[PDB]
Amino acid sequence: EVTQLSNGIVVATEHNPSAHTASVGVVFGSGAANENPYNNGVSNLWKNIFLSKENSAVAAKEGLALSSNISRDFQSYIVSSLPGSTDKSLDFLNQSFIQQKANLLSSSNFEATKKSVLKQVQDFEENDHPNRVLEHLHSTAFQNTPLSLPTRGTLESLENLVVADLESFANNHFLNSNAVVVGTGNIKHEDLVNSIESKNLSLQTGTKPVLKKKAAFLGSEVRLRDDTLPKAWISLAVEGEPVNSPNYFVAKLAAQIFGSYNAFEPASRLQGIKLLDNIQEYQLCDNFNHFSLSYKDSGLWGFSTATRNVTMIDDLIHFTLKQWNRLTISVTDTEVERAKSLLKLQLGQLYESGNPVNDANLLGAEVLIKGSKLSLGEAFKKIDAITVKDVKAWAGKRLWDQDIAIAGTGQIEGLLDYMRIRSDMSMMRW
Amino acid sequence: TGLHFGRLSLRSLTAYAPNLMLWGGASMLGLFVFTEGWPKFQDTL
Amino acid sequence: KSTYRTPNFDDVLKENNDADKGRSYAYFMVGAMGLLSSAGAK
Amino acid sequence: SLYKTFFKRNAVFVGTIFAGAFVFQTVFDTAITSWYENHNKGKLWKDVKARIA
Amino acid sequence: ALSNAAVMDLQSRWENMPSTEQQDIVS
Repeated sequence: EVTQLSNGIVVATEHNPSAHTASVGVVFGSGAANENPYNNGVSNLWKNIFLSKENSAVAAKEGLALSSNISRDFQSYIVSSLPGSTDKSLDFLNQSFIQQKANLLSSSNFEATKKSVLKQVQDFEENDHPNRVLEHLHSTAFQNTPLSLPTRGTLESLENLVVADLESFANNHFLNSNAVVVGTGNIKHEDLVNSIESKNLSLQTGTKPVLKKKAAFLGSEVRLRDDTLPKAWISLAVEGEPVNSPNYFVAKLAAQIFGSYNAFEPASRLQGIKLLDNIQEYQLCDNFNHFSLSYKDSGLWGFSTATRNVTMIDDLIHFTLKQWNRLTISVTDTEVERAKSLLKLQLGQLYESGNPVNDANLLGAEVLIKGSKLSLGEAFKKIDAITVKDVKAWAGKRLWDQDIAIAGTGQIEGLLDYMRIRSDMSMMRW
Repeated sequence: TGLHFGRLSLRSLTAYAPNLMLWGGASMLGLFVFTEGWPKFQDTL
Repeated sequence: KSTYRTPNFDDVLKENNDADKGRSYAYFMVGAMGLLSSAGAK
Repeated sequence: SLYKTFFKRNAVFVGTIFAGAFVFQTVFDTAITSWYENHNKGKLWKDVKARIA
Repeated sequence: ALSNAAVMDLQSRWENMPSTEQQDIVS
C-alpha cells in the first residue's frame, strides 16, 4: 500500500515486508529544465558532489549506499541500507546534504569534481552515439525552451561554473515546497513519520522561481554526419502525451504494439510484430525500439534505430512509417489483445522489481505531480478497458500528418531530406 | 480462432469498405469533370 | 560553440504555430493548384 | 474542425478538388463570356441583327 | 566579484528570466 501524509514535508511510503533492504530519499521537483544555457550542467555537478569520494566514504563507513539521479523534471538523492538502520540514513541525509554545504564546496573538491565531470561529458559526446542522438533529438525538438537542455551539461558551459553558481542554485531550488521525502522497502510509514518528527528536517522557506516560457515542440532536424564511424544511428519522434493526460496508457500501448527488435537474437525474429515481415528479407537494420516518454509539459512518441546497411536507410524509414500509418485506419483486435498483456508484463516488471531504488525514484517522481500514487490493480483495468476505437482516436490525433523531429549521426548520407520523410506520415491512398 | 483469408483478411476488407465507397464517390466526381461537353452525358448533367 | 546551442531562425519562424490552421493554409494553396490544373488538363 | 472534414482523408480531399473544379468550369466560362460581350457591346452579330428592326 | 555565468550576456538574458531570479542580481 502507498501512504502519503502532507504533515511537514510531503512524506510518501510504500511498504514491502518481503524485502531485505530499505531506501530513504529526497526527490526535488527541479531538474535540467530549471537551468539555463549559461549554468547548464549545475545539476550534474551537484550530483557528482554528493557522489564525491569523501562524502561517499563517510557514508559507506556507516554501511550506507548513495544514489543520485538527474532528469528533466526531478532530482533524486537516495540513501539505501539494511532494514534495521533506516534511521541512520535520515541522519546522514540531514548532516551532509541539507544542513551544511561548505565542506562539499571547498576549492580542491570543486576543482577535482569539475575535472572529472568534464572528462565524463567529453567521453560521452564522442563515444556514445545512440544516447547522444536522443539528447540531440530532445535539444532540437524543444529548442529555445527549458526542456531541451541536456541533463549532463555542455562542455563549453561546464567550464564557466564556479561555486557561486552551485550555491545560488541550491538557494533557489532546494526548498520545502519543492521536496518529497520517500520511503521504500522494509519500513513502516508510521515509523518514518515519527523519525522525521523527532528531528527538525526543515529544508528552506519556499517560493522557487517560476519559468516564464512553457515547453513547446518545433518540427526540425539536426544532422551530425561523421564518415569515420561504421554505422548510422537515427532517432525519430513526434509530440506525445504529458504526465496526467487521459491518453497516457493508450500512448504506452500504441508504443508496445511495435515493440523492439534485435536481429541477432533468434527468438525476437518470430515475434507477432508484422513490421519484421518487411525488414527481415534484406537485413535493413540491426536493432530498433519504440518509446513513449512523458514529461510535465509535453512528451515524445517515436522510435530509435541502428543499422550497417548504409545504402538502404530510406527503405527502413519508409516501412516503419507505413506501419505507423496502419494504426489510424486498420488496426486489428488481435494486435490490441496481444498489446494489453505485453504491456501488463512490461509495466509489471517495472513497478515490481526487487531493487527498491527504482521504486523510490518512481514514487517520488509520481507524488510530485499527481499528488497520489496509482495502484497496480487500477492500472490494469484502464489497460484492459482500451479498445480499437480508442487507439484509432488517439492515432488520428497524435501522428497522422504531424510534424516530426529527427536526429542522426554516422554515415547518414543515405538519410534523405526532411520533407521526403515528412510526407510519409500519410498514405494518400485513403 | 482463425479468420477467412487468401493473403487478404476478411477483417481488413470491412475496415477499408467505408473508404472504398468514398474513393468510388471521388471517382464519379472525376468522371463528370473529365466527361463534360459530351452531349450524351449531358442528358443527366 | 556547443553543437547543442542552435542558430537563430527567429526572422523565418511564425509567431503562433497551430497545426490545424497551418496545414489548412498549405493544403488550400496545393488544392487551388490542383483544382485549376484538373480544369486545364480536362 | 475544418481540417478533420476535408484535408484528413485523401479520398475526400481529392473529391472536393474535383467537385470544386466541376463548378469552376461553368462559372468561370460564363463570367468571362459575359464581360467579353459587354466590353464589345454594339459590335457583335446579335447587336447588328437586333439593329435590323 | 560576482559569478561569471550570471553577469555575462545579461542583456539577451534579461527577458525570459524568472522574476525571483532577477531580483537577486540587483541586490
